[PDB]
Amino acid sequence: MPITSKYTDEQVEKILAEVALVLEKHAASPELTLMIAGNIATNVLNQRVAASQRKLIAEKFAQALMSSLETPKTHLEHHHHHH
Amino acid sequence: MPITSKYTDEQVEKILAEVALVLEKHAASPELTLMIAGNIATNVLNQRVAASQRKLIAEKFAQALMSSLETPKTHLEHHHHHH
Repeated sequence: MPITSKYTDEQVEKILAEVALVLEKHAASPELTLMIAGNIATNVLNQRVAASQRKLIAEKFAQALMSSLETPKTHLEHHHHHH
Repeated sequence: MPITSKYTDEQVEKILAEVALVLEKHAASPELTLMIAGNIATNVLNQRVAASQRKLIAEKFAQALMSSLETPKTHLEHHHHHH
């Protein structure tokens, strides 16, 4: 789903890994971690994203985040080839 | 806003510097940058946050992001002019 710019998938994973490494590198708490993500998006919306895209991409973000909000509620899925 | 943080800004800022450094390091584009933040929040909402605390903390994050979304809010004028 190309709702976001098609960057290299493995690249995204590698970037996430290094970011998570920095979190571990400073023993970042869940709150601190999630607030750090907030700071990231904030800087995007401040000095990086388009003004016109700003509310749309933020809504897209929130909607995606809501649809990525999961729990151990999965019952009879197709395959556990997912993390 | 002093919510969610409570942590030393010295600590937070230096972590942010290293986190953003990884993004600059890999020449992360705006959408990639913000999608990285999304994956971060998602991971937190999966493994780090509590189930009961999940939706609240997610809303908390979104609302904090909306308020950190700094578009031109209410340009002060003294004419009550129409256009």
